[PDB]
Amino acid sequence: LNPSARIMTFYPTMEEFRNFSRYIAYIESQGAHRAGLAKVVPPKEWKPRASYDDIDDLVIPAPIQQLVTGQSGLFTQYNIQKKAMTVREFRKIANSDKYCTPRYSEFEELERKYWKNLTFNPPIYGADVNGTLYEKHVDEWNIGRLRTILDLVEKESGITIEGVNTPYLYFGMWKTSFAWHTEDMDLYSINYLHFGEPKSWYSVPPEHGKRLERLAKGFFPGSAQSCEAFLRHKMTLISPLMLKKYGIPFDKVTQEAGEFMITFPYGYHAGFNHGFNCAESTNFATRRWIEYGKQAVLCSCRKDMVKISMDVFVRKFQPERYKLWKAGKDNTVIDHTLPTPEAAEFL
Amino acid sequence: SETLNPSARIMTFYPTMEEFRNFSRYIAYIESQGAHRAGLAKVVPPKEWKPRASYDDIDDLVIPAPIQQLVTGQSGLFTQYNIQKKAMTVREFRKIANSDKYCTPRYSEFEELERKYWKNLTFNPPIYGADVNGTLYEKHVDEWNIGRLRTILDLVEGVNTPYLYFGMWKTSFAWHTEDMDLYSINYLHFGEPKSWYSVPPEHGKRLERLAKGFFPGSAQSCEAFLRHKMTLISPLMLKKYGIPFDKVTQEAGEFMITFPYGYHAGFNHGFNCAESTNFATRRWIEYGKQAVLCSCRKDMVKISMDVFVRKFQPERYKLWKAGKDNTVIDHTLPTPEAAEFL
Amino acid sequence: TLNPSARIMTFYPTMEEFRNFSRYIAYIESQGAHRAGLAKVVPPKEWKPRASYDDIDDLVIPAPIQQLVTGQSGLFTQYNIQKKAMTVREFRKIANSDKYCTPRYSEFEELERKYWKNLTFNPPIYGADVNGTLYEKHVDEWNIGRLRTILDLVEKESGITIEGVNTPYLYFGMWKTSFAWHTEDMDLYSINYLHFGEPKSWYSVPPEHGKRLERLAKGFFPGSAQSCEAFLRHKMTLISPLMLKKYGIPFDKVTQEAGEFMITFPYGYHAGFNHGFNCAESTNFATRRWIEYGKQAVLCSCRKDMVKISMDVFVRKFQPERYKLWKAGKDNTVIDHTLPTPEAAEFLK
Amino acid sequence: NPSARIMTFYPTMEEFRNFSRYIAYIESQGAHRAGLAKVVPPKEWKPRASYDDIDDLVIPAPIQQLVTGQSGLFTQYNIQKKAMTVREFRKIANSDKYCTPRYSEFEELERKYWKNLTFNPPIYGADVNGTLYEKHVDEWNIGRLRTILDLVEKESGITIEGVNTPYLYFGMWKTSFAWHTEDMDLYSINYLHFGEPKSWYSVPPEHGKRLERLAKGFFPGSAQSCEAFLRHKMTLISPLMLKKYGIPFDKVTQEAGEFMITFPYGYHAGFNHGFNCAESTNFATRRWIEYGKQAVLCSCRKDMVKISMDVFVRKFQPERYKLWKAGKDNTVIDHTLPTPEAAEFL
Amino acid sequence: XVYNTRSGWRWYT
Ligand SMILES: [Cl-]
Ligand SMILES: [Cl-]
Ligand SMILES: [Cl-]
Ligand code: NI
Ligand code: NI
Ligand code: NI
Ligand code: NI
Ligand SMILES: [Zn+2]
Ligand SMILES: [Zn+2]
Ligand SMILES: [Zn+2]
Ligand SMILES: [Zn+2]
Repeated sequence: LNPSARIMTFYPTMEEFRNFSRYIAYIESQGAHRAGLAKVVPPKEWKPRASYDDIDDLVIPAPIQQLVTGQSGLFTQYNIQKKAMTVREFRKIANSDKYCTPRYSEFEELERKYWKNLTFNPPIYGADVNGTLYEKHVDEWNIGRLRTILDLVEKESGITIEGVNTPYLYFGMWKTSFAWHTEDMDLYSINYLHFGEPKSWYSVPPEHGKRLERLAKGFFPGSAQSCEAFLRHKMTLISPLMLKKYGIPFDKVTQEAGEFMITFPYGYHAGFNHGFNCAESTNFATRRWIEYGKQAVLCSCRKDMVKISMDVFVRKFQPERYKLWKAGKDNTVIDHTLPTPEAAEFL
Repeated sequence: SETLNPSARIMTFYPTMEEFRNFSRYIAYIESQGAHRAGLAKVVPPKEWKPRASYDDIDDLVIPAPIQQLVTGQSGLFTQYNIQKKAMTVREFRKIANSDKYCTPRYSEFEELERKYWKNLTFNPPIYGADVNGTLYEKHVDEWNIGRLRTILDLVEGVNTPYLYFGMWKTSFAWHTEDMDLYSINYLHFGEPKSWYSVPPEHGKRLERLAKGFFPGSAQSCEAFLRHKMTLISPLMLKKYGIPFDKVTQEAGEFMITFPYGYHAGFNHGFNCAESTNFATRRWIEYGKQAVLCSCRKDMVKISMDVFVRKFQPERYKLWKAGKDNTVIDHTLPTPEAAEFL
Repeated sequence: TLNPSARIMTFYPTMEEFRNFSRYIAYIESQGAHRAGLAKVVPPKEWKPRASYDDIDDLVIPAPIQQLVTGQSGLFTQYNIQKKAMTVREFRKIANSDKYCTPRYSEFEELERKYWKNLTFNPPIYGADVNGTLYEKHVDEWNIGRLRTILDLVEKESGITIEGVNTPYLYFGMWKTSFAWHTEDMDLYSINYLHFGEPKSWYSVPPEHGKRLERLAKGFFPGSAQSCEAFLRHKMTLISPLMLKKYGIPFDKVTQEAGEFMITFPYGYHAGFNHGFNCAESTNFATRRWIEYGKQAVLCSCRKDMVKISMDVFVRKFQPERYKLWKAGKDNTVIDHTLPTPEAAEFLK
Repeated sequence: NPSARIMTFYPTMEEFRNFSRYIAYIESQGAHRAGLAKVVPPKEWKPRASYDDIDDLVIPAPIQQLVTGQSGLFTQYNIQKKAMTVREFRKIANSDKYCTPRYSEFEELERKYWKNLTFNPPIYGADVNGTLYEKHVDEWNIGRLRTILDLVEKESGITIEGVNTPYLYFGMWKTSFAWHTEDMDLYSINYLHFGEPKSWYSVPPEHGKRLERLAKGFFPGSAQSCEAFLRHKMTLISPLMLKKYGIPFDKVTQEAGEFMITFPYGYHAGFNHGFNCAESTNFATRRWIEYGKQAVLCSCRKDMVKISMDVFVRKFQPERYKLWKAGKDNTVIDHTLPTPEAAEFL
Repeated sequence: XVYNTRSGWRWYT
């Protein structure tokens, strides 16, 4: 619900595509980050992997059955762990009659069916599977090695956070969904849909993020009192009709196989898989993210939640502020419209 | 035998203190009145009888594995998923159960509360303090002691141990028979009622057929999929397909008895504690021999019937071991122990 | 003059002599067999009560009894511990195992010595008192299911069924399983056929000397005697032959082998043990001579479930003249244990 | 090894009152090392004024004790007999056939016991639910010792007869209890209310394992059938046999009015001198928890006593809980160490 | 995963 808040799609050339961080800076020079979500279609020649035939014996350690409870466009999703299985067993179940995609003509019908049947026939989600489907020799947009400043966490701190600085794989089926959330530490996220059916996304522009959580707080007051950042549990589903009803600007975009999805700092997003598919995702950062990292409201109710020490980042990139920030006197106000400094080359 | 309880309706018994004292003998008696044909029966013990003097010392009782009951479904067909939660005390459980979020809704007539249950089943998933190893009976109580009924089920070489159930509003038990098609005894110590649905054993197959029709995937994955205790079917749905069933509400101080191959289901009206165990009579042995068991899980409850066949059907042991004991169960027939009442 | 020594007699009937069981009992009594209290009858080799014993492994022994024995100096008491039902297969695996199998021995006397030496050690299991028969239906000769003696009148007229008395009992034995000194219930006759397996050894006190054994037993177990008039009927009392010799009780020994019958006669005290795994079938039967024993049999008073047969029907049918005297209580007939059964007249002519 | 010999304690009334504390004290003195200890209560303390009003008390399942064996190795079979009153039981017990034999020194009676074990099976009025303690006695009340064992009833409500409830035992001459540790290798308390003495044999917990091995060697069949066949309480081993195979042991006679404490993993056996009545139950301390975790239980019977250790581990060993539930808890028990509660007495 | 209990299939996440 705002012209600069609309999701942009980008069609780089192979030459534009090579330097990932630089292309992120470019799309931010173009205002992409204001939608909180952006699509990047890689050049037709580019592939991260020659074939997906060898993955059928790949194991999904902890498939998740997504049980959704709720009504009136407000839902809570519970992730029930299932027996490990291969993507062959997963694909069988996904393509079976009980879990296959419904028959539809236009996306809007599939969306209506998603929100109508959300709480029925809980699908299984092969989510959070460690590993990459990139071949190790692919230097362009390798989710396994984006070479972003986020690397400072593993390089300097020695901390490995699975899914954040490591690649995650997601085997989806119809009605498998991801709840409204920003990334851990309000980082950037990258999502590549390797193969299969599309993943539809909803995005709330970061400028309106506080409004969304506000709405969420009003509708899940128990969850809000238990935890300030309860949306970080990734259990909260809110329908587009509720967003529209409460004046939350949002946009929707559908990601097809072979396409990239970029999530920008503090960009709340949600969505669902049309059917059987496989996506790879990880987090990344830019200089712009550092401030977000400093100000990210995190989950207080679980000890295992992702928390990154911002020390190394402030020290390296905001030396003048380090002591000030360590003193708790860094009162910088984030401007969600501003592009990342690396985009000055394009301005 | 078919002349007794022809209706197959749930019967209620009001034994005097001397009729009540011998539990096994009384099970045989209520079977001599045809109670077993409903698959479910109520026994109101004499007011003088109390298993426990008071229930004010159970706040420290620990529920090791409370389960949040997520329900998915519509049109009277649901699947329940029991999610293990963090251990809590009965005091903690009572505080949640009675809280605004989870407490019983306002209602005047039972049918209203039933309507609300079937309407809101999928929302605000409650916590069931179920399957707690324990008893609220005092040691000295020798009548109807669920902890030690001393039926032939003790011969198994724990189905015969006591289990406590701390319910809150719209906590449910799915349609099922007992493991090994055994008997069930359920005593409501205190608190709000527990409503029960039951299908006469005579018509159990019909329910199964209906169930298999509505969950073909589950049935393909497991013949006895109802034994997972995840399948909720509303009474309106049973009535729509002409499946005979009965309902009965159990109140504090009351015993419910489920009989071999009696399908039953139900829900708790609010915070309560029940205590139940399985038991057997000689009639059960054939049921045990013929019970269709859950194929798909290695840790399902499976009792070897061998000791029972030797001890109570020696003449048939060989035949049974050769897979050739094709006795047909007559669900109307009382347990032989009922002879003295016939 | 017939069988003065009162020693156990063995018989080898031909198939034609064999047919009529009751008649053959009359015959062996004509020969004084009853005076030993125990007699062996070897059936003709053509005769078999069952074609094979291959199909009984899954036959259930409802109440196997582990026999604990306490005592010393040839005087023992046997306590039966009931165990859970087991099959003949399981029983045989136990019986033939190294723990319970027959020990190695040269001559019978050695095995008898080992029995009385190890009687109290390593208690064996006895597959005793099993309701059933291993006779095939077609067998009409010496069918322990249907001996058709006068005892049938208990079930026919009086309508009374007594397991092991009216009906057949099977017995699966192993090494040093014992039966204690006793007479039959109601001082009846006994028939014991060893279907298969290892021998069963028997001790027999002549009925003429039964009162002597009793008197000895009462002396050795004074408490038991005070508690019950016929405490030997509990079948717990084991008395070694050396004690019978030491106190001058006449007795005889006989070893019964597979395919052989043992008849015990009214008021014939007997005991014994099994050499190893075997199966025996027994029941009680009667002749007119038994009636006087039944009328006079001293019975267990201490147990409410002990076997008692109403003798009225028998006296009415076979002693019509005496009923009123006997019913009055002045029928002081005195049994002569040497006199054969009346049915033996034709064999004494 | 007096460090591992049975000790007798004579508490004053003030130190008698807190039972659990006094157990901690006798542990501070090393009583637990013997596996068995005697506690003579104050002379003024009495659990019950008179014992003449219990003649009509029913012994539901009196057991006749048939013993088979030789050369100091025996197996005891318990034949249930018809229910009888204390009156009937004592009549038999004091009768001519079952009375105590004539003897001068204790060793003579022990000799007669082991010589006549397999003869004249006595009747043992054992495992009688009930207490002879008068209601208003708050010291060493076997019905309610208030030890941490109570936690299992406090969290589940489950009771196990004779373990967390009292048992009465009416013994006569030659009635014996076989070599065993308590269920779950718990503590045991035994109070001889009245009557003739009870003799005890104790093997120090340090050497308990050796006893097991020895028993396994003598009853290989029984040891193949059950991991812990001694828990059947059927195995009688004469002291001569223990000495021959070098099993350290001690013996003590408990007179009437005397307490015996059995310590975790303390094997003990013995016999009653004549007609008597004892009351016993189990109890625990913090030290017991590890024993309970490592107790080798009977694997061949479903009726065997099993206590869930989760309550105790979670409450008193949170630090090890995750590892213990994981199966990574490799604590090795020092049977010498006293209970942490003994901290007061060094 | 899942384990079987008297009351059904219990899912321990
Ligand atoms: Cl809430
Ligand atoms: Cl299905
Ligand atoms: Cl005697
Ligand atoms: Ni995301
Ligand atoms: Ni049930
Ligand atoms: Ni006989
Ligand atoms: Ni003990
Ligand atoms: Zn949180
Ligand atoms: Zn199944
Ligand atoms: Zn008697
Ligand atoms: Zn065992």
